[PDB]
Amino acid sequence: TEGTQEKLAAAIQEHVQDAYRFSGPT
Amino acid sequence: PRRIPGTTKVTYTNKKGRTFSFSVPVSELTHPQVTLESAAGTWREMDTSFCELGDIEDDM
Amino acid sequence: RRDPTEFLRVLRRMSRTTSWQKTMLFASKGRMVGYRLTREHYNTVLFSQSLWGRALEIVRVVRAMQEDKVQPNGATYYYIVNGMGNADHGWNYDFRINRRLEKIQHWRVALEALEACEANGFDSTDTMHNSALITLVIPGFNRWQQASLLLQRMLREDRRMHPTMVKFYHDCLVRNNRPREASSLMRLAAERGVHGYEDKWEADVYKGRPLDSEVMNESEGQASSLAFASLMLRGDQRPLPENLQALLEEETTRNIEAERSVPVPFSAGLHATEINSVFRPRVYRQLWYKWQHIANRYRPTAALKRRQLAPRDSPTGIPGFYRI
RNA sequence: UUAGGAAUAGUUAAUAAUAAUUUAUAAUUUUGAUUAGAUUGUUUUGUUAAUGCUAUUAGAUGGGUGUGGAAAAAUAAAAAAAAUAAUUAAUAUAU
Ligand SMILES: [Mg+2]
Repeated sequence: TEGTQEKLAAAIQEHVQDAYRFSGPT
Repeated sequence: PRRIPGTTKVTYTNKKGRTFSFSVPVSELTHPQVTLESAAGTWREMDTSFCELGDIEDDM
Repeated sequence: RRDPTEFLRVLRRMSRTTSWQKTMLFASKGRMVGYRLTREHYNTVLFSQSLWGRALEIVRVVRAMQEDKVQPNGATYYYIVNGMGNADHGWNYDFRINRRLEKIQHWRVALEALEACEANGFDSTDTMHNSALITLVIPGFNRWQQASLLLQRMLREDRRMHPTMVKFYHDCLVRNNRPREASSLMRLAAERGVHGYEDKWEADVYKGRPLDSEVMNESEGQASSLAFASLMLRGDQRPLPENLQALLEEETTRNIEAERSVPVPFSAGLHATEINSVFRPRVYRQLWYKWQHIANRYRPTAALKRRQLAPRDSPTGIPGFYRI
């Protein structure tokens, strides 16, 4: 119950990297 | 509309001690200085409490 | 977290190239991992929502912008008011397009941004006031009293009328049974030189008649002419006696409501303005942002025919053109 | 049916419910859906030793008018259309 915020931060960071895949190279 | 006076008087004292008025051509601002990243906190905000959205934690 | 300049660089590209859902995903999830969204970040998101006319999304961005205590500029209010005019509305056959636009007071957010524009010191543009009048007037909405007072102060500030605003505001006054306000709108657009209305100029048949609000004020407080001040005469007509004319005025009162209570059997409860009036902005049909097109109806399907852009059994680059 | 295959919805069933204020553990889809692209279909075509490969041009059209049995109605060398108009033949059209 206490380690859900860091897991949420990792999930939103993974979603941000999936959105970073739109940029392509570099 | 209020017209700017243009000239302003400031008091200057000499080395002897005599005081007189420097007349300075001075105009005022017209546009707010919004290009600064720092926020003063004093600006009129927009009300959005009447809008209905999909917030299930709020009321209709 | 990568470079925040790289975070802004992808936000610049998605508002410039792709649709509105990309900037809403990037700025929201980027705010949750810790990217400090500045005014440069919110103006790119608000450019993309103003283009596609996402009225619910503009309210959600301005709620997050006020929570982050970032002050909007004059370019920010330029996207809020012009974005409410580009909202989807209208009626398919019996299907209301964007029925949740009515419960949102998107006409009021466009009016609230106009009040906050002059209160904070910025200068509003001529396309803000023409787009704010459209949101009160569009066929899902019947607000011609507030749109009249907005147009009254628009002429006092010497704004020029947009031809899209005159097309919407004429159809709203005709639908709401106001021919004096509609004949004066055509008379005003012909004198100001609005394009498309220089040939339509109507005579003022209400030249001697007073205002409608002045009659209701006089009726609450010559007494034979006070009760019949609203009655319109040709000049070659005379009133009846006061007991006979008052019995005739109640005859026309019960006869007008008897005709207006009868439904037209193939209208789905709609005026003829509402029939076949589906609206999407200009982005839905192979076009992008232009400043002079405030609330631009998407061009018809006869503009681009298939099999003249690409031959048979070959793909064309129009995925969502013919889909209304 | 798609060289680089994932979700979909004015939604499914019941119903003393025309015109659904209710009930449900609802419905489609990896046995390939919805959307996007291409797109009338069709042992009628062509080829071959070939149950293979390759083509197609009958059509239809929820807001133009609730009229009419039926909207298919803003334009078609016949389908001769309420007195045998003409019915020998060929051009039957340019004219
Ligand atoms: Mg039940």
